[PDB]
This record gives sequence, structure tokens and C-alpha cells, in this order.
Amino acid sequence: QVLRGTVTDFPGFDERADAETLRKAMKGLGTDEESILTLLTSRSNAQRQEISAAFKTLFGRDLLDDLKSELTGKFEKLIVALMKPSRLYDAYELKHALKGAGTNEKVLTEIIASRTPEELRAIKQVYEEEYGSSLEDDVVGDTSGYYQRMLVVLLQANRDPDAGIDEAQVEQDAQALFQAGELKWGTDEEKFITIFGTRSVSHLRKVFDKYMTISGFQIEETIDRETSGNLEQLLLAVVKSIRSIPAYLAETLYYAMKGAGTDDHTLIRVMVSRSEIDLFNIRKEFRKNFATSLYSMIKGDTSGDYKKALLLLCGE
Ligand SMILES: [Ca+2]
Ligand SMILES: [Ca+2]
Ligand SMILES: [Ca+2]
Ligand SMILES: [Ca+2]
Repeated sequence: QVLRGTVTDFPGFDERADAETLRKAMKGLGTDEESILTLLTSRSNAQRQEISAAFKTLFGRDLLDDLKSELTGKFEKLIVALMKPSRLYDAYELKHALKGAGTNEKVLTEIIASRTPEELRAIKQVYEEEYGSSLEDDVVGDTSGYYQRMLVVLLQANRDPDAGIDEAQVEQDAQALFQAGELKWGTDEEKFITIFGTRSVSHLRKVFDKYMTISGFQIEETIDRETSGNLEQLLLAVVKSIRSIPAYLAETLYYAMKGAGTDDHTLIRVMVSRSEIDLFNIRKEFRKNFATSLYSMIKGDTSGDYKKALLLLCGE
């Protein structure tokens, strides 16, 4: 999914001095938001958890409850997201798209399609431990049809391991996709799901090329031509992630920031979930496509402390 994040372990880290630094920034009338945003933004997540622990043993206070009572809005929502242990952030985001009453499919899609099987295994485990219920049971209860089925397949976190290309198998899957969509009166979604959901990543990159070659269409155009609604978005997320997780996340960031507004929720989530994985690589793919740094888009799209914090996450 990887290569590099923007946030790194600060050197000569002292969670006791940091905890006092944060106590100071909140103690009394007012909040020193800048001292908060600068400290939390230059501490890796593991270090934020140590701070939180030091704070509680120093003052008998919950750091998270204090930040929430001192901060407000998006900047708040961003600090809260940043304090969330890495291990639980995606489970949280997933939990939260499944509740409140109405289901947020863009969040299921985004996360399930862009995380690896190894990340999904981890995610399934912590969601169960944290919410009791099974991620899988919760998706299915809130979704239906091929969209639900495609998510269930991905949730198995059982994609074939990369392994030297079987050209006969590449031609057969490309031909199968050709026959299931373009040559078919209607569509065979089941075939798309099986191939997208279980073939190895190196194998599907090859299938996508062979598919183009055979049909004169990119698989994304076919998806657009043959599917609609939630399934379409997902199939496109999966294909884009196969091709490049970074590129898909960069793209996700972009469309978050271009409307007559800003998707703060989305914006936070990708910047925070990927800061210690591949935000760096998302940076370069943002520039590469869209032509513009993420810094400026963000810089031009956001205000305040929020803006400062975001840019602090992003860099260069
Ligand atoms: Ca205060
Ligand atoms: Ca608040
Ligand atoms: Ca068709
Ligand atoms: Ca369409």
C-alpha cells in the first residue's frame, strides 16, 4: 500500500514534557491551539499514545476529553482523528459509516477497496474486539446486492499471492471479463466480482492491459458502461487501487477538494489514515495527475488551525 508517510517519530521524545506542554496549552481560560497543533503534528501516533498515557498519570485527566472540550469544529475533528490509535482508526471510521442510522457507502468503499488483505485482517480483528460485532456482519446488515457481495469478497482478505504470470490465465480472465460485460446483453456481475476480488494484484494489472488490447476499452470504461450505483464506484475503487493505492487515494483527496466546498470528513480521514504509510507517495501522485501540490489545494481550500494542522501533516 506503502513506501512512505509524512509523519515520523520525533527524536528525543519526552512524553512527560509533552504532556506538560499540552496541560499548559489548555490550563485556564483559553487554549493555545498553535502549541497543540504543532506538538501533535510532529509526534508519530505511537508517540501521541505515550503522551496521552503520561498526561493521565501526571494529571489524572483524559487528554482526549480535554482536547474535545477545548477545541472546536474541523480542527477539533482533526485532532481527535490524530489521537486515535492507528490500529483502531479504520475500524472506527468503518464503525461510524455503519451507524448513526444511515450508512455512508463512500467510506465502506474507500477503505475496503484501498486496504490490503493484511490490513483488512487486522481491521476485522480490532473492530470485533472494539465493537463486539463482526465487521462482515455489520456490512451485510447495512448493504445489499452485488455491492454487498463485492464487499464481502474483499473482507475475506484472501486474494491470491503475487506469483509469476500465467499468460494463459491472463488471456482467460480478460476474455471472461469481455464476455461478462461488453459481449453480454446485460452483465455477469458475479464474474467481475470473483476476478476483481480474488486474483493477485500483479495478475490483475496484466489482465487490465490484456483487456484493453482485446476490447479497445480500458476496464474502467467498461465498468462505467456496464454498471451503475454503488457497485460501479466500488468496482472502480478496486481497479484504481490495484493499479495504485496512492493514486486512488490522491484522486479521492482531489475530488474531496474541488466541489463548491470541501469534504472535511474525507479529507481528514485520508490525511490521517495515510500519514504514516504513503501520504508521501499520495503527494507525488496528486502532483503527477491533477497538476498541483496537495499543499496548495489544501492551503487554498482550508481555513484556521485546521488549515495549519493539515499543511503540517502534508508538507513541502
Ligand atoms: Ca482552557
Ligand atoms: Ca469541542
Ligand atoms: Ca453488457
Ligand atoms: Ca455508469
